[PDB]
Amino acid sequence: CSMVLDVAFVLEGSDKIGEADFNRSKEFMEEVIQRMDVGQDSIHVTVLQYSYMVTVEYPFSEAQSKGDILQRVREIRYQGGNRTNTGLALRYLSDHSFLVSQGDREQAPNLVYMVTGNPASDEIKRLPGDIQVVPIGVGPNANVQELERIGWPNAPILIQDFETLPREAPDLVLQRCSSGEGLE
Ligand SMILES: [Ca+2]
Repeated sequence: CSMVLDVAFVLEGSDKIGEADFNRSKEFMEEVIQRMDVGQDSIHVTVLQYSYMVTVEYPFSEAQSKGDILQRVREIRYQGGNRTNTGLALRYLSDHSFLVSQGDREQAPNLVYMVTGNPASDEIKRLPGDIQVVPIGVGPNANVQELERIGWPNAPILIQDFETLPREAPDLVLQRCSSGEGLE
């Protein structure tokens, strides 16, 4: 995927995810960022981790070089929160992450890859259409219909488990990134 795109990665870092699976989410995300043409004139990356609260791990406003992002990604500490505050994470995207004041490029399309393995603990609202969310529902505990609603028009990328996530999802994520749509 090589394009002007403001990509958000939203990783659930809840206790229900656990550090191991979150590290797999990180590794998936790293792989995606690695595959993506991340650069100042191309793909911009914001990284959010959420559980109880949302951490902007990397805002769009910070240096948009693959190296800087990937290194901050490696530095992302699993928060292990007791909630899956997906709605809050989504609100961060709409009301923070994708604000021009936070480094969002107004003319760049907005794409969110939200890795979640659990139902939202909180109220979820489908984001304004200008923020495209591709929910990555990982594991059997993903609330798929919730993800479908959050995701619309994007079909959730359903991954059987977090072990498979870094293996299978990057391809799907980058396909989605490049084409603007999910497969079939
Ligand atoms: Ca944008």
